Amino acid sequence: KTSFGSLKDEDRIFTNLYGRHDWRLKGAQSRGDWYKTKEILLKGPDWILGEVKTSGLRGRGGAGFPTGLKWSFMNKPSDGRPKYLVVNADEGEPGTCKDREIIRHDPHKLVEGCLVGGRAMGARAAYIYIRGEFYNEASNLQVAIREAYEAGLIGKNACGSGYDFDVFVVRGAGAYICGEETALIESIEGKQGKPRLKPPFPADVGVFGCPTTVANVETVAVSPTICRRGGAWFASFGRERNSGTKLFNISGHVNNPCTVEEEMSVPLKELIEKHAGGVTGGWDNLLAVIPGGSSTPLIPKSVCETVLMDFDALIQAQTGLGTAAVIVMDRSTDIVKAIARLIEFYKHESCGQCTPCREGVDWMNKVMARFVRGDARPAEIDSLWEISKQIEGHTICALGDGAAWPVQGLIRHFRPELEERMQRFAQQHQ
Amino acid sequence: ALFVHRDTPKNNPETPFDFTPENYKRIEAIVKNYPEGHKAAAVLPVLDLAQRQNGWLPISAMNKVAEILQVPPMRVYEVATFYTMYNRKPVGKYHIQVCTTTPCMLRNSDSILEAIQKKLGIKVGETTPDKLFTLIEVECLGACVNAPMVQINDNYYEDLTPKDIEEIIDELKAGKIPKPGPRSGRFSCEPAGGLTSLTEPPKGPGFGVQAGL
Amino acid sequence: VNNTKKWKMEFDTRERWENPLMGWASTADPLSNLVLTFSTKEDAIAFAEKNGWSYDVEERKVPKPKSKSYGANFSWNKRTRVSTK
Ligand SMILES: NC(=O)C1=CN([C@@H]2O[C@H](COP(=O)(O)OP(=O)(O)OC[C@H]3O[C@@H](n4cnc5c(N)ncnc54)[C@H](O)[C@@H]3O)[C@@H](O)[C@H]2O)C=CC1
Ligand SMILES: Cc1cc2nc3c(=O)[nH]c(=O)nc-3n(C[C@H](O)[C@H](O)[C@H](O)COP(=O)(O)O)c2cc1C
Ligand code: SF4
Ligand code: FES
Repeated sequence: KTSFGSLKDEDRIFTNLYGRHDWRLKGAQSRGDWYKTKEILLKGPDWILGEVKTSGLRGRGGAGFPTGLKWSFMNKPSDGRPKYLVVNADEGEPGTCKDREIIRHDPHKLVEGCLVGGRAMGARAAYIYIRGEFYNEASNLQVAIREAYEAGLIGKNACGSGYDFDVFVVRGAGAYICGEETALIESIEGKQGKPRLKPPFPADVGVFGCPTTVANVETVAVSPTICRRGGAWFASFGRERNSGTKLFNISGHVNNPCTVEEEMSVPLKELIEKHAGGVTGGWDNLLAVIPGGSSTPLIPKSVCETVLMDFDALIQAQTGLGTAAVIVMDRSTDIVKAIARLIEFYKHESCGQCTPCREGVDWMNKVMARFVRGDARPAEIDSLWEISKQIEGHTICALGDGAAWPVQGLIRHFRPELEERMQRFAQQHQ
Repeated sequence: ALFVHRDTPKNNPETPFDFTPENYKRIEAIVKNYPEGHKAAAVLPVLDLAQRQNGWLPISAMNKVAEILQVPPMRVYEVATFYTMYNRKPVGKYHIQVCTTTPCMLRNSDSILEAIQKKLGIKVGETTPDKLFTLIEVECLGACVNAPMVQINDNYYEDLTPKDIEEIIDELKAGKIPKPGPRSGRFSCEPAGGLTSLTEPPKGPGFGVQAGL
Repeated sequence: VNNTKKWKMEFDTRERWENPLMGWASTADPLSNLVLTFSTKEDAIAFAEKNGWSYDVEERKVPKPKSKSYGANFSWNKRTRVSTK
């Protein structure tokens, strides 16, 4: 296959995305969920790991680590400690609002994904760390999990397979850093949401000290559909090492901002002009696109014309795929004000633990607050670049990376706009 | 806005705080979710419960959470100052939270922020003198395709205009309850000009299931 | 730890008293500021014995090696968990 996009409704994993069907158990069983789950449990851990490795599923959290290789880190006998799946459901990324839709509209799919994932890794229970601001989504998911316990689908003797598996839901308390997997583990453990250092990886020392796999809602919820439809079905979409379907959140300056499930390697222009109703004012009104939520660098209109929305074609576009959250910015946008609001987000959501992020993200926000007004001189641009290069890869987690990267994208694609901002400040103030 | 504590007569360790017996049963249900020897993992839910009974957190809810979970009180103070939901000051009865990050700012969230400000007569960070509305400005609330949006205590109000948010504030003042949804024509997150996908019926159980299963 | 690398020879402190005019530290010990640097213990012992100085030697106290584990901060059943980080 060469061209991608135009995914059919028979090939969607997230049917009832929009809330148009019943989210509860009789609605979920009538759409394909909880079908032959006992056989998927009884065929073993290694079969499910082989199905996920066959499917080419990468980590839907945003980094794209191979999900089969990630879950196979738990494929080892116990040492007295229990083993845990932990489903990351914080989703604090600006641009990204898809896991809210999975929890709110396909909740039993996430429960069956917890069961299949925890069976594959030999886990004892699931901890769905939902964001605390998603309160109605959390109670939605708890009504679904009560339906799953009362139907005998989870808990003692889950799906009649003799396998015991609980599903716990822990609400957050309003910290974006608690979406990072070790900081999420620390937030589950009743501590400050501050990221641990790696090693130890959570497969060795995770939640409570136990072996633990933290995985996103989307990479967990597609796993029963991979185990039913097959690995070759999920590997049939997208390019090689870019396999599957993906939920996209096209927001910003489009006519119809929406969440839509789509084939993996779809072009960005086709996706925006097909599902979002195009950019407000036409495609020539396009200035920039942040392709995968705020952690990825923006790309200008000359890159957005032919770019494919998977991992490797966005690495080649010197950005990242991320959460596949498309933030569209038209020609009327004060783009330095938007990136400075974004760096302001990154200093308000930064847990203060290690030196480069705690100091340099506030120092970058002060530089960006002067760059919006133009109250600077152009030699501070490259200086700002070096400040980002003193945060990138010098931090504990990648929030420092995810704050250095928008600054790098803004400088790299809009240095002339910064310079004319500052020189018109200099002419009308000096 | 501070992260130190000073003992006022309305916020001190002699301020009365105690859970209700139904809240003690809820706390026991929370504690039973975690392994034995890791009761400290119930610091974040129970303290949030102490915000749901009281509306905010004096320094008697933090010490009561520290007492009933057998954790040091500084380890509860850290959680109560780290996380942005724990109101360490008494907020109003309707805590309006406007998202002003970049995907909501691109779709003109400042118009709704100024609409709430001139509607209620307060600015960002203040409370109306009848103790009914606290307006603060929050980060990305996870409703980006429904931009712009606000949050009122549990409830997202999405796809908003200044007229819609004036209507919501008018029916919060009227003693009713508003509908937590997008105030535009759409329902949750779909394209507004019709469904661009998921128009076909869902295929039901047994569709495309591979053999040997 | 760069000041723990070499051996040092000093002497016993004698009386320092108050200057009646200014309150300055008056001394009568010429060897009160004499600190000698040696690479090994035996060089310092040989230099003290050569000059007729009666000496006492304190052995080099290196710190014994520690056992450091970052994952020990987050154990399952041991007391070595950190209560916060
Ligand atoms: N979904 C969201 O709301 C957000 C997503 N992100 C995305 O998250 C990414 C950065 O997050 P991180 O998890 O810090 O980055 P990533 O480098 O570390 O790690 C992803 C996963 O791979 C696993 N892994 C990688 N190498 C491993 C090894 N050698 N052994 C064991 N496990 C290994 C980690 O355990 C982790 O679960 C970015 O791509 C960013 O776009 C960032 C912010 C918010
Ligand atoms: C600062 C930061 C915040 C993150 N927030 C989330 C999040 O909210 N939700 C999520 O699924 N992953 C988030 N991640 C990615 C996780 O580290 C982790 O990769 C993911 O939760 C699970 O791995 P997966 O991609 O295989 O699903 C975040 C990473 C960082 C560095
Ligand atoms: S880089 Fe920032 S977000 Fe990460 S551990 Fe350090 S202070 Fe926390
Ligand atoms: S940007 Fe306002 S909800 Fe995400």
